[PDB]
Amino acid sequence: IDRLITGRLQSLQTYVTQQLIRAAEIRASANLAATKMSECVLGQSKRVDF
Amino acid sequence: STECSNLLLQYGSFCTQLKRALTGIAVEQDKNTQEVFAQVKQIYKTPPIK
Repeated sequence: IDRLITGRLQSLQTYVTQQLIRAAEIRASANLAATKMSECVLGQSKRVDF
Repeated sequence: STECSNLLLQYGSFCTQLKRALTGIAVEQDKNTQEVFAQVKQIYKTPPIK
């Protein structure tokens, strides 16, 4: 039972770490989307290819 | 080693996960190189007179 507990804890910690990295990437994309909504929908943009 | 490989098969899909993450890292670097330099549609040429 100790061996199985150690294996399942390692697997679940790996899942949590990968979820944290994906959440950071998704938050960066959401910040970019919020900036695009604030600058291009609510006004006219002078930035090239933004 | 056959015995170590058969003992490694008793573990989970860890080495499928670590192989899948590094492939996603390696594919991402080509996207990084493509996003920066390949912004121009046609390969322009300069005139001979400079």
